[PDB]
Parts: sequence; C-alpha cells; structure tokens
Amino acid sequence: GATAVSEWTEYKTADGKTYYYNNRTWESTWEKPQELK
Repeated sequence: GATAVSEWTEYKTADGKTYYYNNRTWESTWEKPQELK
C-alpha cells in the first residue's frame, strides 16, 4: 500500500523524461501524482 506518502518515486530516462513509479499499484505514469504535486 502506501508508506505514508513518498510511495511515488521518480525515475528519469537518459534523455530526461520523468515517469513516476507508484508502489501501491506498480504503476509507471508520466502523470504527476497528487501526493507529489
């Protein structure tokens, strides 16, 4: 579930694209999480 915030980790591609990985649903989206907005 949630580690009480910070469940979304940023991962950058060499070209500088930031996709946010959420450990709650194992989701990797280019959308910016509300817990990190």
